[PDB]
Amino acid sequence: STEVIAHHWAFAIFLIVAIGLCCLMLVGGWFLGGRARARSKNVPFRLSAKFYLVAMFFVIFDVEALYLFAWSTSIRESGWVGFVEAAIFIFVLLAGLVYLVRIGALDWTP
Amino acid sequence: MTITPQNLIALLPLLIVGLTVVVVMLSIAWRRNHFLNATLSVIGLNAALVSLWFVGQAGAMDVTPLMRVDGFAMLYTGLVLLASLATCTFAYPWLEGYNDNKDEFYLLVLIAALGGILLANANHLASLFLGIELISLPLFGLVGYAFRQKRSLEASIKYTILSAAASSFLLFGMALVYAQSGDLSFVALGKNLGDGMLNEPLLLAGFGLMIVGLGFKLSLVPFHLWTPDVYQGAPAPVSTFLATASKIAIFGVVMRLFLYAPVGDSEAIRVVLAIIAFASIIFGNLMALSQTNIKRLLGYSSISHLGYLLVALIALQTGEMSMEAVGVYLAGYLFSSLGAFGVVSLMSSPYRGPDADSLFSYRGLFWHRPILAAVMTVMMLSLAGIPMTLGFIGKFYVLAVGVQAHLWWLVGAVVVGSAIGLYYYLRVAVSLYLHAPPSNWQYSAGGIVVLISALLVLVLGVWPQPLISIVRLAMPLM
Amino acid sequence: MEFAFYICGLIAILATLRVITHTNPVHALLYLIISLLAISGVFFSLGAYFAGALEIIVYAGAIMVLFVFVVMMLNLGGSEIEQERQWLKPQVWIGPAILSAIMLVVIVYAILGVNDQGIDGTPISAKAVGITLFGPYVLAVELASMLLLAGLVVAFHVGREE
Amino acid sequence: MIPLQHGLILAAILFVLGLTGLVIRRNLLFMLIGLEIMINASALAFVVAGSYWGQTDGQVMYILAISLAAAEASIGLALLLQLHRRRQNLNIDSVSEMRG
Amino acid sequence: LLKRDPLNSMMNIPAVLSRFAGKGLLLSENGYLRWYVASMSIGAVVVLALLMVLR
Ligand SMILES: CCCCCCCCCCCCCCCCCC(=O)OC[C@H](COP(=O)(O)OCCN)OC(=O)CCCCCCCCCCCCCCCCC
Ligand SMILES: CCCCCCCCCCCCCCCCCC(=O)OC[C@H](COP(=O)(O)OCCN)OC(=O)CCCCCCCCCCCCCCCCC
Ligand SMILES: CCCCCCCCCCCCCCCCCCCC
Ligand SMILES: CCCCCCCCCCCCCC
Repeated sequence: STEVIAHHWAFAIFLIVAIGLCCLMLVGGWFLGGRARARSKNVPFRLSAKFYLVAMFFVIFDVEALYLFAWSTSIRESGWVGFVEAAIFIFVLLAGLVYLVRIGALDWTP
Repeated sequence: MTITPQNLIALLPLLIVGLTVVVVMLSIAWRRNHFLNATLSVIGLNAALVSLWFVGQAGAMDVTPLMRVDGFAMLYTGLVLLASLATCTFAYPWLEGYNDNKDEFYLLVLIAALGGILLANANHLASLFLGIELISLPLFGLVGYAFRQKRSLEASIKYTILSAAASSFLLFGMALVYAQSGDLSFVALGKNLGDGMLNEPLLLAGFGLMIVGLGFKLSLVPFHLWTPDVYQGAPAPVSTFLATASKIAIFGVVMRLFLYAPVGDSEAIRVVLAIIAFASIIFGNLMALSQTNIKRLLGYSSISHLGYLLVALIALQTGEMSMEAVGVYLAGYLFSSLGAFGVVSLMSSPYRGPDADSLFSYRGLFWHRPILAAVMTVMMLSLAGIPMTLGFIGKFYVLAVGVQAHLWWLVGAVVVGSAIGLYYYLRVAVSLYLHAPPSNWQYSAGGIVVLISALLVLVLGVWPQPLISIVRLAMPLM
Repeated sequence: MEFAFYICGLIAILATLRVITHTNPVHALLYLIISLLAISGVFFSLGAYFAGALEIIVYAGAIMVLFVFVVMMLNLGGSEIEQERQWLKPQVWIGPAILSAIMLVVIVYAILGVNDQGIDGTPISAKAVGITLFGPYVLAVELASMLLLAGLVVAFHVGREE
Repeated sequence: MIPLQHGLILAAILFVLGLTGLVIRRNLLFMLIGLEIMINASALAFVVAGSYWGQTDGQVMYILAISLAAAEASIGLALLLQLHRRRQNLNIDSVSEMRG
Repeated sequence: LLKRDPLNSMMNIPAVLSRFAGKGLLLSENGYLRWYVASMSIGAVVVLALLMVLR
């Protein structure tokens, strides 16, 4: 089919021209305009474990999200049995979320 | 394949342990209650152990392509559940001295027991991989539960790094096997070959990488060096669980994989496993000769005992009673390791800091803890394969299986390793009676567990026929 | 279709080689992200569309975000181990390089003797993967939820501040 | 028209590169990075094998593999943070007090 | 000449061999994680080479 190969060429040209466009604006910004020196121009103008905890929770729940992504595109042909399986999955998810909230894992404020 | 109500009846201990995980986690979310959450965990494990009766009444059947439930799966599920119940029982008096959160321990033990049940029922490379991971990751948490201690943190780091490496090795081997075979079911691994072309190079290489991962998990030489450090650094109930349940479940799924796969009777794999079993027996016995730490000594002992079990694995296709020998040996090894590690756990309870694992701390144990010393000397006699112990019955089964299949190098290795084991086990058991310079019902429950283990070891050492008949009843699908 | 496969494979190999030899951790993670993008391109060239989408969504969009997050939290600057460049000394890496080369040679020799009709690259959709996941692989899905729950509990117990 | 051997060889190359990085790096973060490389390579090998046979099982094993990779990366980075808290140093040779 | 029981020492030789072999094998347990990983990869190489030799 020539339609799919035309769309592949269009997608490739889209990505190439977008990347080259931002590269070209960066190059033009670097090249144009005069430069001046100052004494204090070069002068610039421990994080808690909650940061790692939030990122880790995001990673784990994103993996369970991928499982639900796979389920959601084929719900009709998985039937009510697949609904029961995904309901068990989501219940385990919500129980984990309730556990995380209730023990203060998702409480930034003291 | 779909899931039917009778398949759900065959699913019963897995469903009960999962429901226990959810219930205990929601109870922790309600309120942190050590007694209540420990009680809920042991109630769920006991319920799964009881529901094994309904599983047996249901019969042997395939639940999805992933699992097959039979008497073999029931026996290994029962062994895993017994080890988990003992681990919780030893965990409570140890966790009574823990200043941080104690309720997560039982959650991790329950999830690891779920992985053990999955490995008991596994009929597929997917379920084997998932069961191994489901055992290992809660053990990453449990080994480093007292992560403020440097030994527990170091053991957790070592176990996590090496188990991730072994899991990647096992998954790469599974992928190579799948690339050769085109099916991840156990019975299809080598089925698409004929006319004496079983030794396909990619299939053998994939099975070798799986051997790397599984032999890490079973502490088999040369994937064994983690064992004394992780055994010593872990908390003592965690050491109990890691010595019993993880090893038993992984060896059971290895048993089933080598029974069902047509490439399991390949001569190259048999010779490689013979070399591994020989080296495991000799090395694990030799390294435990001069151990002043009881947990490290039990780690090297575990290496040697898994070598004996692998010797029984090698004669799977040659002889007729290899699976029966493995079942009898694993029951005896579970009871002996439960007693020994439980005495260590009760001597380290409550948690105060460094573990009581020096042999000088167990020197003269009889003069203040006589029952614990009697239990520990019974377990040292059992792990040495001394008669009127179940360990001797297991060793006799291993020797009979090796003699039937004419594995004379392995038989001689078992004899030599038994002599070396005699030296160091007798050293521990007689140091118990030399001269050297609690008060709640959960500690009494742990003492009752180790006493019952000692009584079972002695009684089934004298009279092994009930255990033999039970193991002969628990047979897989041929 | 094979043009993309070979170029993405070469890019992934080169980026991984830059990863395991680099000094700056953020730069090493950036090369790792590049290698994961190339591996996703490999997945898309083989027809495994869901695998490539998850390779960028989850591997190159969640897990390495966590690695980058931890590195940025630790403020890894002029570390003494970082400054030494011990892994760049021949006497440190020449042994493991020979060991990995021997393992690669053995695995490649095993690979070259397998039956190969070629990969047609017919797209196996996310819909078929979802059908398989909630059909024959239902127990895998539920016990994977349990596995990630175990990871969550362990990482909360260990990575707390207190 | 992609040979299965070429995809398997690419996966093996990535696997041994990750193993080399795991062995030669004293810093625990680069050890975890090498572990991520090896598990990603094994998952790639499963995807290649599934694509050769025209089956969803390769991508299902990929999904299980990356679930393991995510949870293991979470645990390993928690342990790395604990090591940095209690040691102020990520040298893995320092965690060696248990031996013999 | 015999008062030291030479046959007893000749039969005690395997005990000193076991002691020496155990002391030599305990050198591998140096406590280093990177060596444990390297030994796992060495064992992988040995297992794979043995399987390809006896295929
Ligand atoms: C405080 C609360 C305490 C609660 C109690 C806790 C402790 C007690 C736990 C009890 C657990 C009972 C488990 C019972 C399993 C067997 C049930 C059964 O009826 O099995 C029969 C069945 C074969 O017989 P049939 O019914 O004819 O088979 C039809 C199916 N084709 O048999 C089979 O199919 C296989 C039979 C063998 C399966 C293994 C046995 C169960 C697990 C044992 C683990 C320990 C073994 C070692 C120790 C033995 C000590 C004697
Ligand atoms: C140019 C020379 C090199 C320059 C330096 C490197 C630049 C990047 C090179 C890699 C990315 C582009 C590779 C070339 C893709 C060209 C399109 C293509 O091959 O399309 C064929 C096929 C279309 O799909 P299908 O329906 O199967 O069609 C088969 C024919 N009917 O396509 C497919 O099936 C899959 C299409 C490719 C996969 C998606 C894109 C992946 C991009 C990954 C980038 C990784 C990071 C790169 C970093 C570079 C700098 C270090
Ligand atoms: C401070 C301690 C550091 C320990 C570093 C350990 C590095 C191990 C390197 C092993 C190199 C092996 C080289 C090949 C050996 C021959 C082939 C395999 C065995 C047959
Ligand atoms: C350390 C253990 C040594 C055991 C030696 C056993 C030797 C067996 C030889 C069998 C020869 C069979 C010829 C057909």
